[PDB]
Amino acid sequence: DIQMTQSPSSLSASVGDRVTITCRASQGIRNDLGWYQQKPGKAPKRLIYAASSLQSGVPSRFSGSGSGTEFTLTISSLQPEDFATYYCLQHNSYQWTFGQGTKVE
Amino acid sequence: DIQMTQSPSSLSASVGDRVTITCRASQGIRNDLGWYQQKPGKAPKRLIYAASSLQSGVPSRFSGSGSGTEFTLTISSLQPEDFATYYCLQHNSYQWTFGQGTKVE
Amino acid sequence: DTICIGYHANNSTDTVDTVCEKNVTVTHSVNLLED
Amino acid sequence: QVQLQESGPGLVKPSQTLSLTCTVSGGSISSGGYYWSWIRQHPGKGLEWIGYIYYSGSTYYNPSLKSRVTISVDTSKNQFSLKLSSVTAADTAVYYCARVPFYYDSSGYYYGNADDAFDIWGQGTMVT
Amino acid sequence: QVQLQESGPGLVKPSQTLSLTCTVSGGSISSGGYYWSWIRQHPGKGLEWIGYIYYSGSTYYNPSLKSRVTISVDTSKNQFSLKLSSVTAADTAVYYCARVPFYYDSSGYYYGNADDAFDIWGQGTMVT
Amino acid sequence: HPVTIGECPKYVRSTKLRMVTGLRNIPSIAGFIEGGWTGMMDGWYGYHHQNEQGSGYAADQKSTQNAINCITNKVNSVIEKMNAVGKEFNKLEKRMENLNKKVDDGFLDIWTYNAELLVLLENERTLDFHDSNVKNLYEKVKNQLRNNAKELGNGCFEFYHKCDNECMESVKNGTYDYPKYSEESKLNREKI
Amino acid sequence: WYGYHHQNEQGSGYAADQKSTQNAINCITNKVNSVIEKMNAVGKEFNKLEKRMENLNKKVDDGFLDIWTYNAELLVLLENERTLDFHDSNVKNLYEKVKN
Ligand SMILES: *[C@@H]1O[C@H](CO)[C@@H](O[C@@H]2O[C@H](CO)[C@@H](O)[C@H](O)[C@H]2NC(C)=O)[C@H](O)[C@H]1NC(C)=O
Ligand SMILES: *[C@@H]1O[C@H](CO)[C@@H](O)[C@H](O)[C@H]1NC(C)=O
Ligand SMILES: *[C@@H]1O[C@H](CO)[C@@H](O)[C@H](O)[C@H]1NC(C)=O
Repeated sequence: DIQMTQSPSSLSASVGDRVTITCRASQGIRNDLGWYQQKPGKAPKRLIYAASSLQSGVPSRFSGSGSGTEFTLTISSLQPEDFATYYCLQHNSYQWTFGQGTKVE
Repeated sequence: DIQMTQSPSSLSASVGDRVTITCRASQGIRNDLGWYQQKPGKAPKRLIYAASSLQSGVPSRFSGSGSGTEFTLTISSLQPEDFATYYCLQHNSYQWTFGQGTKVE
Repeated sequence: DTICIGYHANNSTDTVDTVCEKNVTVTHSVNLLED
Repeated sequence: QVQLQESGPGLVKPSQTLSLTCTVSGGSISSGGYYWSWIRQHPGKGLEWIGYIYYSGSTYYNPSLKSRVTISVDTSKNQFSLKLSSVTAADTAVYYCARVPFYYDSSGYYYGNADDAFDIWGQGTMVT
Repeated sequence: QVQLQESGPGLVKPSQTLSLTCTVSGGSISSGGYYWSWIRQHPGKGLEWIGYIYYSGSTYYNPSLKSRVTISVDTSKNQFSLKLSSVTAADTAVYYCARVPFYYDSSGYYYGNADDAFDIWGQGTMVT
Repeated sequence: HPVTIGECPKYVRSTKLRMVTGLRNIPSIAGFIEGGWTGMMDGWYGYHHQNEQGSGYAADQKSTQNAINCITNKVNSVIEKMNAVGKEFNKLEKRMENLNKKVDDGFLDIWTYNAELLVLLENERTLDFHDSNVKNLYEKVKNQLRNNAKELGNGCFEFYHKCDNECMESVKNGTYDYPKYSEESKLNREKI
Repeated sequence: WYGYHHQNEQGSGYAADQKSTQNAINCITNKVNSVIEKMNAVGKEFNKLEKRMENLNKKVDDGFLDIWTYNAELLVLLENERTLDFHDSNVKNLYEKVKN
C-alpha cells in the first residue's frame, strides 16, 4: 500500500531551461522507479528504467538520479514537442502505484 | 610459563667480525620473537619484528633468521657504537618472557 | 550469552573500479599515479 | 514489430459486467520475461493500475479493486482478456494493455532482438 | 612525534603501595591496536615484564607478580597508570612504559603514517 | 609528460589507478551478514561478545597479519614487475618520423592497457580474499562450538549454557573444551 | 536464468528469481563493455637500397600484432571462466538462503 507523491503539480518554463522534478516515497524503495511521458489523448511511453537507466532511443537530454526515499528527473533543455505529463511508477512490491501527475507548460 | 635461553653470555670480537647469536625456546613458538638493543643506562630499541622483518630505519648490517625452537641474529660488521646488550622477547602466548642477557665486547 | 563474527568499517569515501561494479567504496586504498 | 490492440463493446449499463480483449500482432505471446498488464485512466483523473498476469497463468490483482476481476491468457489465439463488473460512472474510463519487461537489458545480452526490450503499450479504448 | 614520559614519587617505604603515571605527548592514545605495557628492570638484573592493557580496558597481568597490581587508562588526559604494593628492595628498580604495536606493517599499508609503526619506549624512572 | 630523464616513473595515459588494501564500506548487534562494524578500530576482523559480566569488541590478530602480508606482497609485486629524450628529422625524412611516432605510440597503449588490467583484476582478488577470510573465521567458530550453541543466521551464536569472559576468550583463542559444558546445554536444549 | 520449482496440493509450477538475474545481467553487461572499451596504417614503400629500413618496419608491424592477438585470446579465456564460476556461485547463494 505504498503511495507516491510528486511536487510541484505545475511546471512553467521557457525553451532551454533545466527542469528538476521529484518523486518521493515513504518506504525504502531501492531504485525501482520508471518515468512515463503522456501526450494529450495518447498512450504513455517509457523513458527511464530503474531510475538511472535510459531506454534505447531516448535522447540524452533526459537524465535521472536518486535512491531510497527520493528520486529526481532532470531535463537539460526544452523543446516545443515536450508538452506532456510525467508520471513516476514504482514496482518494489507486487502492488503497482503511480504518481499523481505533473503538468509541464 | 615458556622460558627463553641465550648463549653465550659474553661475546668478544674485533671491528669487522661477524657475530651469530642464538635464542632457544622449548615450545613450538611460530616466529614470535623480537630483538631489543639496550645501551647502558638507556631505554631499549626494537630491531627485528617477528624474527625475520627489520624495522624501518634499522641498518642493513643486522639480519635475523630462524623458526620453531631456535632463532638466530647475525651482525655482519661491528662498530664502536655497537656496545650494547641484546635481548630476545617472545609474544606467542599472552605471557611475555625475555632473554637473560648477552653482553657484547 | 552471544558471540558474533564481523568486520571493520569507517567513514572513508575512496572509490575503486572492478569488473562488475564501478565506484565501489573502500575503507583503505593506495594510489599509484602522480600528477 | 509487435503491436497491441484492444477490442470491447464500450456500452455498459450499471450493475452489469464488462469484458475487453487485448490482442497481439507480430511476435505473438513470447515466453521469456514479460508482465502482461492492464492499466486504466479516468478522463479527468490520473493513471491507476488494474492488474498483471505472467505467461504460465499466475495472476496478481489490485487490492482495492479485488471485487470482480478476471484475467486470462489464450496462447494459441495470441490474446488476453479482462473481466470487470458493476461498471458505474467512476469506472467509465480509458483502458490500456501493456507489455512490461521483467529486466532492463540496454545492450541486448538477455533478450536477443533489440525490440524485445521495449515497453510496447496499447492504443487505449474508452469504455462508457 | 609521539613521546612517552613517566612521573612518580620514588620514595617508597616497605609494605606500602606505589603508583606511576605514564603520559603521552603528541598524537594521544590512538585506537589502532597498541599494547600499552609496563616493563621493569632491576639495576643489576635483567628485563622483566609487568603487564599490558588495551584502549578498551581489557588487562593482562604477569602470573608471578599478580599479587597487588592495577593498570588504568584515562583517555581524555592521555594517561595510563600502574599501581603496585609491598615495595621491597627487590622491587626498587627502573620502570619503563612502552607502546608496542600489534602488527608489523613495514610499508605503511595498515597504520597510515610511518611513525605509527614504531615501538616507542619511555625514558625510564628509578624508583627506590 | 613522456619525455623524462633520471630515475622516473613510467608514463601512462590514465586518469586514475587506485589499488584496494582494505574492505568494502557497508556501515551498520548482528554479524557479517547484516553489515560491518564501526566500533571495531583495532583490527580488520574480530568478535563481539555480550554476557552477564559485560559486552565489547575484540580483534583476530593472526588473520589480520596474514591479510597485511598478502596485501604488502601483492602491491610490492605490482610495483616491482612493472619496473627517451626525443629525436629530430628534416623535411625529406618523413617515413622515419612516422615510424618513430608509430613505435612511441604503440608501446604506450600496451603499457597503459597492462597497468589497467592489473589493477582491475587485483581489486577483485583482494575483495574475494577478505570475504573468504571472514567465512573461515565463521567456520572455525562453528566447528569448535558444535551443538552447544544455536545459529540465529546472521553470523551469530546463542549459547545454551553460561559462558563468562574466560569461556568467551577460550572460544576466541582456539581451545574450547567440549565435554566440560555439555550437560547444561543438553538440558536447556531438551527443555525447549 | 535462476529460479524455483514447487509442487503442493494445489498444483505445481516454475518461477524465477528476478533480482539475481538482474545482478547477473548487470555484471555481464559491464564485463563485455569493459572488454570492448579497454581495447579501443596505410603502408610504406622503400627502394632497393633501404632493405634495413624495410625489415625494421616489418619487424615493428609483425611484433605489435602478436602482442595484441595474445592479449585478446587471453582476456576472452579468463573472462569465460570467471563468468561460469559467477553463475555457479549465484546458484549456491540461492540454495543457502532457502536453507537458512
Ligand atoms: C587460551 O585461553 C585459555 C583461557 O581460557 C588459556 O588457559 C590459561 O592458561 C594459563 C597459563 O597456562 C593459566 O594460568 C590459566 O589458568 C588458563 N585458564 C584457564 C581458564 O584454565 C590458554 O593458555 C590459552 N591458549 C593459548 C594458546 O594462549
Ligand atoms: C572520519 O572520522 C574521524 C573522526 O574524527 C575524522 O577525523 C576523519 O577526518 C573522518 N574521515 C573523513 C574521510 O572524513
Ligand atoms: C563514478 O564516479 C565518477 C566520479 O565521481 C563519475 O565521473 C562516474 O560517472 C561514476 N560512474 C558511474 C557508473 O556512476
